[PDB]
Amino acid sequence: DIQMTQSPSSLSASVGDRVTITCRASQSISSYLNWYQQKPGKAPKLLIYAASSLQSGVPSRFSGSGSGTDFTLTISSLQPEDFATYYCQQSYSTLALTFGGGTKVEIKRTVAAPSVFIFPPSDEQLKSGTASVVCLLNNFYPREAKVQWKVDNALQSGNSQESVTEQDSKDSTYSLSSTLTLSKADYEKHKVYACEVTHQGLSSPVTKSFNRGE
Amino acid sequence: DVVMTQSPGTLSLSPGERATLSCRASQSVPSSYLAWYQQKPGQAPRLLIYGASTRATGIPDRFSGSGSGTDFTLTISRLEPEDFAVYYCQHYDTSPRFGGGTKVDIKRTVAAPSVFIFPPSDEQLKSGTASVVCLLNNFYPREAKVQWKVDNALQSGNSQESVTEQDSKDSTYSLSSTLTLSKADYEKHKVYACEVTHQGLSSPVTKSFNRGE
Amino acid sequence: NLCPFGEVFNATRFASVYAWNRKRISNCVADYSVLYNSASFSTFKCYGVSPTKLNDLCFTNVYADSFVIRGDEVRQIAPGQTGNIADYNYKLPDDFTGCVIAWNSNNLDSKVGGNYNYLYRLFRKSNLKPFERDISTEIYQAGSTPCNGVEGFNCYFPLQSYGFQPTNGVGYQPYRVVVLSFELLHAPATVCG
Amino acid sequence: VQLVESGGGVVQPGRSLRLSCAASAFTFSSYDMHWVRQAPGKGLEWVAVISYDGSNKYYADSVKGRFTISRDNSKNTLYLQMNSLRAEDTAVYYCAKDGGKLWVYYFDYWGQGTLVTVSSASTKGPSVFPLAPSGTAALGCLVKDYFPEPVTVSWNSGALTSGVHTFPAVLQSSGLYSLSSVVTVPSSSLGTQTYICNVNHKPSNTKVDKRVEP
Amino acid sequence: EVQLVESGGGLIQPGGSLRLSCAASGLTVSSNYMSWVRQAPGKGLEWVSVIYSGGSTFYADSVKGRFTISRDNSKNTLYLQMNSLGAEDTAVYYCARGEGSPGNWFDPWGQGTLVTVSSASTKGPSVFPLAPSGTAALGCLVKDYFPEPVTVSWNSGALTSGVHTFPAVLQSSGLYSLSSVVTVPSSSLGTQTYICNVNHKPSNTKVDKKVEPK
Ligand SMILES: *[C@@H]1O[C@H](CO)[C@@H](O)[C@H](O)[C@H]1NC(C)=O
Ligand SMILES: [Cl-]
Repeated sequence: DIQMTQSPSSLSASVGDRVTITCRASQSISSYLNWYQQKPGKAPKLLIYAASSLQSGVPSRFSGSGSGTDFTLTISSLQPEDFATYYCQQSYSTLALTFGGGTKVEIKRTVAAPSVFIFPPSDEQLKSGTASVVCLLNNFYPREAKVQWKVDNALQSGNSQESVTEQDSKDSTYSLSSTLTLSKADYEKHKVYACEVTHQGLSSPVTKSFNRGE
Repeated sequence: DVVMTQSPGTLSLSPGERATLSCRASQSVPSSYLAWYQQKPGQAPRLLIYGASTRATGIPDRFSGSGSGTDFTLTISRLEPEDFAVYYCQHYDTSPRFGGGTKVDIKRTVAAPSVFIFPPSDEQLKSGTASVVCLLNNFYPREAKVQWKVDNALQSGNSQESVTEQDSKDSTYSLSSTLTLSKADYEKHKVYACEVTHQGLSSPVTKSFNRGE
Repeated sequence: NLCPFGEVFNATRFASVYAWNRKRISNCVADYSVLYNSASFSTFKCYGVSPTKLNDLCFTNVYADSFVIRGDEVRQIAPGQTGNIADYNYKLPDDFTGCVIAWNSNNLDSKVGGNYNYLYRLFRKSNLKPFERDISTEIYQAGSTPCNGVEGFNCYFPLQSYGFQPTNGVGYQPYRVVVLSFELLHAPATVCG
Repeated sequence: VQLVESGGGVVQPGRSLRLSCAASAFTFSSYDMHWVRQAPGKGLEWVAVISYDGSNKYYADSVKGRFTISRDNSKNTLYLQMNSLRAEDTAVYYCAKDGGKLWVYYFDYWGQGTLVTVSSASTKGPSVFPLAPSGTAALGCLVKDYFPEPVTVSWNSGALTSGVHTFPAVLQSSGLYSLSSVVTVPSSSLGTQTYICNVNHKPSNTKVDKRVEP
Repeated sequence: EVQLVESGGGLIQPGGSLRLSCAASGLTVSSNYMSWVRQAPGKGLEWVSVIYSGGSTFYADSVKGRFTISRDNSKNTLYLQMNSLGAEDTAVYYCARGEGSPGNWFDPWGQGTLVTVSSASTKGPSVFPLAPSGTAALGCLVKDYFPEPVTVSWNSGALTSGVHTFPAVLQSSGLYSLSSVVTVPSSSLGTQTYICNVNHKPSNTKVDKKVEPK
């Protein structure tokens, strides 16, 4: 099968900037390379077909080029509505059409510090059997932030699952929620429940803890 | 893609007997894709049979391969001590595949070990270490107990053993036990002895030397 | 009149891959729809052209190559592949334009005692050019001493038998392959869909 | 050019499901039609293609001998019969009109897409728990143990808009989903202003209002 | 006079690279299928790579992207370039003409070379005599070397009957140690010279030790 490798997987650019996305093919696909734009929650839309041919109705700021194994999509002047994911899709092997992994184009704002908050599992949750400790990182940038769970100063990994909201339309900042799931029997045995956070807007890792019932 | 499985893991037969080694698969494999390889200890693999049943050049007649489909067999008639080795079946589907191998051990009559004890060299002693070596030579079966006594005091925790593979000619084993002391400890004691117990010995055998004598 | 694709697909006997057959198709109307919906195919992969678009296209000449290989080797009949078949028996170019079609032929090409009529080239000094055919049976020299057409050590017959047996696993079973090439020259086309 | 999908929903492993896609405003009986799916969070994967007349059908190896594509040109509708559904088939299925301006395949128009979730879990309703606060403050709600997607969360019946962050759901190891939703408010109006989160789960017909107080 | 003579083994640190050589006489490397087959200690045979006379190369999944097979026609020599080595790559590496397939079996084979992937250092051995007192026993103690292997012969190969060279044992210091012994008639102890020839290939340390009565 022909694998399409896109680079980078993500990029941050402001309006008016010139953006170029790379798409490589595991073998020569001649010129049968198509580009697509897909907005979160909407259908993909065709932008460039046959490496360089513009689709009817697609703005002139979009252009494609390349041949063989190296292809490029270019936005000469980025616009606010041009923030979506961009896939390349080879059509040389017509009965085995494959897509690249995609390149998400997002807003390049200034760096901002997260507001960390920790939450005990509720008394209504302990009555059911389970118990979840939630840690919140609020309004930061960039997305890259490390959340570490420490129970009695012991590193935890595999007991939680993170989640990130998309870039805010107002101030372009992200957020994070880490849900440390456990059972009621695994809860009252301890007292200190903390949450370590590493971010670009922190001169040193900030940590938030609570004592159960205090 | 076909996985082939050899059985048994180890085969123990007296010389002159007939050895049967199996290579089985879940799907049928054409016989022309089947090969067997012999690997003696320390040596490289040697092509024995190819095409399931065709003997390789210079291979003795007592090796023969047969079978088809899901059951390929290697037979070693008139088993010899030199036949001690691991045998692998082999085939190609999308890449060369080797079975896990079958080890052929050779039984023989009980043989008591000849025991020898060696003092450390003066050359090593000058370096600050003393190795005392006890040799158990040409015995069968492999089970043997070696005990170090220093001035009639049983030692534990300062010795290591090593055993050879079965000898390709007489099918016996040999074992070496190395007692390791510092020079200062070695000079504190006089009598160094290793005691050997083995099926071939009606009673334990002790070899000893007096340091300095 | 219609193009004779059935003389290729419905042939009773197929060529060995080393001596693959090629039918040159010209001056006829091609009905690709009925061709692709006839038998059931285990492999159908087209490169540089869509199967449904062929009815609209015209070509100077259309080539239909056919041969038999092992199931595990069908992946080698594709642009940009390497292996004993692609290197030494049948090679497609990196910019191939056409379709590769294959189906299991265990009922036709395997025998209870083994079918050894189908062969492939095992030894060759160098790789084939695209669409090259080599039917020589010259003794292959794998050492310094020449062979002089005599088999021996380092002197190998260049061809090897498949030996198809109907109970083999599908990787070892025979597959009939048809490769459709679409040659577009600056000459008046003779084959349209 | 319009393409409208329907027929998606919840299905158990090994069962069957049929999707439809009605075309409009173009010669439907002369173009090829495609099916393309996208797993949650993953990329695009071409599924199947059908000829203009419906005589030729071609499928991807991941669904061959398991899905079936068909079309009715008199009704201008495209179909996809999905039998023996495995958990990996959980994706959003799009129908795409083939472009037609090249010798090879490419997608110039897409349908909006419908969700297919393969899981032996049943349509279970959510359990909402509040998040009490302990230089502003924050409070939220926790939608845990529900199936399937999605769940709509608002604050004050749609009155509290700014400062709200609803996080994507995560499929925990219990097969059910867990979702977090928070909102930051000034620390002054905590005992005066009332905050109630509005959780709604249409697949299970569950509407829960929960008070959030420190 | 058909021979495959291997070289290039020894110690290499984790993540490092090494290049093995297979010098041929009796066959033309560039005219044959040439393979590498390896064997981890105490384990089975594993095919690693092949190079076709026509130039094509193939690799087992376990070494793909890390190993590179090649040949030098003017030197009639096969090569294996091994990169990013780890513990799983510690093995004896054999070369062979062929590829274990009909009309194309593994024959002949090279004598093999041992590759040891460790963080330790190369240390040459110290050789000490095991002096004798119907038949008598004498030997050589080869102590404190790394890595494996050492070989021992007696009287330059002229003495083979009754020779036992024990498998090396890993001392608690991290260095290896072994002994080679031989039994001889007691009468020849005074009228026959006995010399053990110790060869530690990783350091090219060759020691000859006369073993005399004391
Ligand atoms: C080839 O045979 C099939 C049935 O075996 C038949 O349907 C088809 O029409 C034949 N081909 C031609 C060109 O007639
Ligand atoms: Cl060694």
